[PDB]
Amino acid sequence: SDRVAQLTIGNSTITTQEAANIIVGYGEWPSYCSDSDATAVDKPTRPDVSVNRFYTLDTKLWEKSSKGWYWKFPDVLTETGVFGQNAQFHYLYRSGFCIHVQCNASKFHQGALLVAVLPEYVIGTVAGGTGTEDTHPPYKQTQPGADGFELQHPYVLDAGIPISQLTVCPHQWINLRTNNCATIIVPYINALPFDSALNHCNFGLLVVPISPLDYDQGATPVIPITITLAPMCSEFAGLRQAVTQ
Amino acid sequence: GFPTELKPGTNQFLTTDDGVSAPILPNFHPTPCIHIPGEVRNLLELCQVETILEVNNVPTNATSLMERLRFPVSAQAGKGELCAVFRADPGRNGPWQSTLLGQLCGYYTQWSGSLEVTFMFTGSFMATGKMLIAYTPPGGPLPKDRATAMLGTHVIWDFGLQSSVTLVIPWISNTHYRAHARDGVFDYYTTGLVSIWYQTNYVVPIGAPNTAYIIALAAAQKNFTMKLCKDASDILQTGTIQ
Amino acid sequence: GFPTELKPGTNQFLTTDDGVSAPILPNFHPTPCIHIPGEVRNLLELCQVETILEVNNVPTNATSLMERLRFPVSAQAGKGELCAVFRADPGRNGPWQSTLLGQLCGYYTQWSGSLEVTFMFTGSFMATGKMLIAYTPPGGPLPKDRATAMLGTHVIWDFGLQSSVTLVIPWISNTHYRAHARDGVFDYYTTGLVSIWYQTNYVVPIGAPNTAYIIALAAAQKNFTMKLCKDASDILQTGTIQ
Amino acid sequence: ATAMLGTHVIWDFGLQSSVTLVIPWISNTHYRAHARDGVFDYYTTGLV
Amino acid sequence: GFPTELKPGTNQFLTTDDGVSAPILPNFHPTPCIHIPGEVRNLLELCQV
Amino acid sequence: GDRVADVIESSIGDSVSRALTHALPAPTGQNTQVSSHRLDTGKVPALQAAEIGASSNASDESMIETRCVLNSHSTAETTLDSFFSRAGLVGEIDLPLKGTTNPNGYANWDIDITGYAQMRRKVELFTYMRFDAEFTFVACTPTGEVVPQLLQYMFVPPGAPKPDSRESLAWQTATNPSVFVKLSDPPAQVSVPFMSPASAYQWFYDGYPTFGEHKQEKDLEYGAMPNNMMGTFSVRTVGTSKSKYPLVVRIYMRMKHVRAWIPRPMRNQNYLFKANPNYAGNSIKPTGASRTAITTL
Amino acid sequence: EIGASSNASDESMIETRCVLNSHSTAETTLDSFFSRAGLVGEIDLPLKGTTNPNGYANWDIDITGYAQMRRKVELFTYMRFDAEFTFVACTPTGEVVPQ
Amino acid sequence: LLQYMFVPPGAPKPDSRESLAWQTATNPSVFVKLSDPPAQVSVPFMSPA
Amino acid sequence: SHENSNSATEGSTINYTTINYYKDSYAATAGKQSLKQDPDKFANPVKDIFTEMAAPLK
Amino acid sequence: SHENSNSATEGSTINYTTINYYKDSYAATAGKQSLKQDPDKFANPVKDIFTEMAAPLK
Ligand SMILES: CCCCCCCCCCCCC/C=C\[C@H](O)[C@H](N)CO
Ligand SMILES: CCCCCCCCCCCCC/C=C\[C@H](O)[C@H](N)CO
Repeated sequence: SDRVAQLTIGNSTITTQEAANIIVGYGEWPSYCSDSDATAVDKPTRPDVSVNRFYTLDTKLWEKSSKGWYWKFPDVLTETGVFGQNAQFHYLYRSGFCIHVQCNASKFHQGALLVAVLPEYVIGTVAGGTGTEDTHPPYKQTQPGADGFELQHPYVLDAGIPISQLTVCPHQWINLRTNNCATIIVPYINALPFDSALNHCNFGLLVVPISPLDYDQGATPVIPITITLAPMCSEFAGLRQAVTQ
Repeated sequence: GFPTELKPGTNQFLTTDDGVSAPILPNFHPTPCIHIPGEVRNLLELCQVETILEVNNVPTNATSLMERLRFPVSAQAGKGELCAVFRADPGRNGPWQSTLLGQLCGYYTQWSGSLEVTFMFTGSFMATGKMLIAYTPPGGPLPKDRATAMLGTHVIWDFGLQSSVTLVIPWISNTHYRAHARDGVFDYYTTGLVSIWYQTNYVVPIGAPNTAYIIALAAAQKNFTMKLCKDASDILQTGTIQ
Repeated sequence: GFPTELKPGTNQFLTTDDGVSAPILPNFHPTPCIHIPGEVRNLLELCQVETILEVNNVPTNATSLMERLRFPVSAQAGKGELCAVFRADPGRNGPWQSTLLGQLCGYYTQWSGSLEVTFMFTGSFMATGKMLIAYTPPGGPLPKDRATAMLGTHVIWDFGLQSSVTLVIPWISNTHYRAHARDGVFDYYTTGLVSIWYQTNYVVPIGAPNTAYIIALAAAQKNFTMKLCKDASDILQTGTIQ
Repeated sequence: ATAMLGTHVIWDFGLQSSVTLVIPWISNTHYRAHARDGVFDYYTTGLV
Repeated sequence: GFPTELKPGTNQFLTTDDGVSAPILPNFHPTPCIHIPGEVRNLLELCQV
Repeated sequence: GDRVADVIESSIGDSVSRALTHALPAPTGQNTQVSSHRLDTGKVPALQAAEIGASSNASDESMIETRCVLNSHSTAETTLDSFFSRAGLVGEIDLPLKGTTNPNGYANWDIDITGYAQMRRKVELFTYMRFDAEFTFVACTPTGEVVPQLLQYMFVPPGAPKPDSRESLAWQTATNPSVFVKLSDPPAQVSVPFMSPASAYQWFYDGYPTFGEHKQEKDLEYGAMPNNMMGTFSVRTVGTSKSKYPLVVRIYMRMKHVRAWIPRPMRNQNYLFKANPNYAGNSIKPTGASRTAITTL
Repeated sequence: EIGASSNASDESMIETRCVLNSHSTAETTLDSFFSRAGLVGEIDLPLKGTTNPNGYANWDIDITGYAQMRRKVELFTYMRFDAEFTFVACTPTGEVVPQ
Repeated sequence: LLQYMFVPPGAPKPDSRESLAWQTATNPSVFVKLSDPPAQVSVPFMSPA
Repeated sequence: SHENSNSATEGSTINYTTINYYKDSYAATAGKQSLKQDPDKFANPVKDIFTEMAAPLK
Repeated sequence: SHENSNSATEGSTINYTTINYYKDSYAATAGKQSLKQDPDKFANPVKDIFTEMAAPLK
């Protein structure tokens, strides 16, 4: 009665029989932009069900040596379904998200992933190793798209900050002996009421194994982690031709 | 002696400090103020008056400067040809510098609001035509053709007794205010583009000129405001003014 | 001229002095504040959020740093063996430096309150076990055996569906506040020790790993407060930041 | 990825052995005649 | 600028002057005072022992 | 007018942010209530489930037998303003005579507080911050000496002309705010408002400032936030001829009327560059002190 | 041709949403714009010089000698106001002397 | 020109006239000249006792 | 206070709120102006006013 | 006083008590903040709240 759950939105329904409750980031639900916070004057389009549904974008394989991955929002969806289309024809976009990371195993496997949401996840480089070179991450590393991107130095989140303190961000854990998924709901986070779904990534999703995957020889070794997400309260404005970047 | 303690700032002369300072002429009463027409109270009053936009900012020889004040239209080949384009950025280098709006805009760091450009057709009375004028919000590059241009905010102008038409450039921004846009990172604050296309064609009967001009007037809408008073980019002085 | 007399302090610039100083931009109104989720009001709000405690602070090579985030447990020999230990001093060098609590703690000279450490077992579902976790108040040296450890404040953890267990480190101090403890006389302000022992054993059936990890999360209780704002011990800069 | 854009259900194995996929009535016409290859493919319901 | 005129004494540091001076630690609240026996209030109390 | 049911019962447009939590007054630390032994089944405060993502709710009273303690310990010093409203170094400007940098008698400092670690690390604890600020300018010769020299400090907002010489016409300062002060005077000090076009300055912007292909050349612009670029601060000796003395100006900033959103992990690797989280990949150090064994001190 | 500016509003040219605009118009008032001190005069008192080697100087009050200021005022034809004058003196190197 | 800085126990102690500690981002510091009147401040009761 | 009314804006259609310490009001601070505007004076100084919706010339 | 409302914390859910001598409120002192806190926002942002006494997962 808390281990079992069902998420239905749009024409998509998700189930789980081993849940660990739901986190509502920063203790707040996605809402539409108010007439007093708003600044742009054009009447927005709120496509509803065609874009506020569950998109299942990726699957990574968890290995005894995996480092961890991250995806950027809304970058992951800008080229998918009706949502991607609206994000392209419009300058302005705002929305919330319901994230559902899935990973099941067996009662004989073990391991724990940390699933967190980090607003304004700015990536850094190793500065030529020595730290004397002012290098910067390439577009494909900052907006990895749907395939996400593997962390090079998980301990400092590839940004000079301790992953040990990452729990200060909305999160959940997928500890195999306990659950098989994390569900986090995120409201719009920005200093503006609207923004470009192309130039700016409001937050990054991180999935990092903190307690390594393990099992005896003979148990299924292919342990996938799948990413499913649904935009919520999607609003768009500033219409023109489609643009991909 | 009443105990006081001096704090940092003491003795500084801040040019914008609004203070009190000794009157040099005690009991002096100024000449009274008679009525004078045209008193202005706020610069925004002036930002709503249309002034000429130099869309045709190409000629530079002294004898052709008057030509920047108007651009042409003429009979075409019916391919929805492009007539002219320009950036909507009011505080940016370009056509807007000819307008008082753009000028006053230079004395402020940030602005917010909708803009309007009214086009007046000055052809003969026998000339007809329909034009498609489009505002292309940020992110969309210069429309390659009229079909692309059409997906943005636009107005279709029909020539008739009403010589003019108004294109509203609605405030469509992510931020509440925009700083002056210029090449580089500040292109972030760009407003977008305006493109003018032939919707049909400039048609005229026998005996009327095949070329006519359009004059563009621009100003700001009533939701328009400015913030952060700064010095303008131009200083109209070379050496000492004698 | 109204008679005043200047007192000592005059002209000094005290970095923490809360005063008034001339506004550079008269009549300037800031951009309005829209709603933004996650507003924090007091640092104590953050001191109650559990962050990972690096109990296993031994590995130092880049490629093994992730290992400090968790410590192990495995099948033993039934002698109530010791699993791990660490000082409870939150503002002292050691495991606590990995926690945000320890970090924020560095910006204050004194603190007071109870603490809590929650341990999450990440073994397979088939693994069972009972552990004895004990907080040893000041004065008691590192327990030589589980029998000694047991005389202090402790919790006996049974593995089951509830993956985690919480050890409360109650505020037990002679003074109302503690300053940061460190070797030397300031060891006076030490909080004490935490020891983890096998109450029974880590049992697992055929087919399940013989080694599993525990993750420790730590934060402060609601009676926790900090005093005397100071600069932290670390300065993350070598030469000039360019 | 393509399949996912349509109406779907994500099934998690657990004590509840079963899961139900609803195939909602989504048709242009009020009734459908039996669909079969050819023009009557007009009345097709779709795919699972 | 409100008109003032400085008088003699200005800038002196009188060791017995009872004045106000800027607090270095804003919003700092001291450790509370528990009860302690033997509080003395006036030296005369001691001159009678 | 609306008529079809789904439209009527639609929640599309709800602008109220349903909030699951709310702030309560907390002037002092919490008190401890008396507690006695409990020998019950079903009741298990000690056991938690961290996977959920919430911190342990177990209190002292439920884990040991507690006495009563009236806690009057103040929580006032940990408020944003208490923590941030303390002036700290954010800028240093050199005006040497015979030099490689500013031998021309003036200097332009792009307002960026990320040049100094102490201050930088504090602010970066949050993602978004809104506040007013008090600036204090401390000037002297390189030996810490005071000389009878007159300076002019001018705030040059973005778009205003930047002085290019000690004699630039820009120094007329007809509209910009300027401060004329002597080194002999106490340090100059002013108040500045919240000037961003955004509702808050943000120490971290995960994005690009412009549209287009983001090729190698334009990668230096990743994370560039115009909303944080408040302008330039220019200083000059006030004269036509060069100043007789070399100078240094230290800029101190004290935040006030502060508001912050979205706390984040605190920097644990040395800073290398302004506005850019780059860290030395070869010197990745653990957050804190280390030991030889987990079973030893 | 009439001589008036366009009365067309946003609402009538496109479908607009509602926006509660609280953007202040205070900074564009005459005093906000003009009540900021600026350079209007410069006077030289050199020792051995061609101009004022006699120890004094007369400056005919005229603010049109400097462009920044001049351009602002000339935006209007007529102006009435009070003024605050500030005199900053020093040697040509920006030095302070006991004079 | 001098700088006086209060360094509470636990805060980093300057080891040179150029120590980074002098940034004084959180500690209270007083900048004053010898030519100025003597600096003067108020301090609270800071013991944990 | 009880001072002279010698300010340049005495008898103005806008209310100022200022500070002063001298018998002459022109010594007072700039203060806060009143926020009224009259664009029409310049943007729409026509005798017979026309509507937005209408055709300007009829 | 009768000043401008240009402080960075205008329209804040906490009451400040400050001092000022200028028409612009951002010039005012830092003052005293209100002492409210909302830990749950970060420590307990769960949808379905569970009790201490209960077993978190059921
Ligand atoms: C008389 C002139 C005084 C100079 C006035 C300086 C005003 C500066 C406003 C403070 C802005 C806060 C700092 C903002 C951003 C950071 O420094 C960096 N740009 C972040 O990348
Ligand atoms: C103690 C003496 C202080 C000097 C007092 C100067 C008072 C000057 C009154 C300001 C007059 C405004 C400027 C008037 C006219 C322009 O400068 C030009 N003449 C226009 O051609």
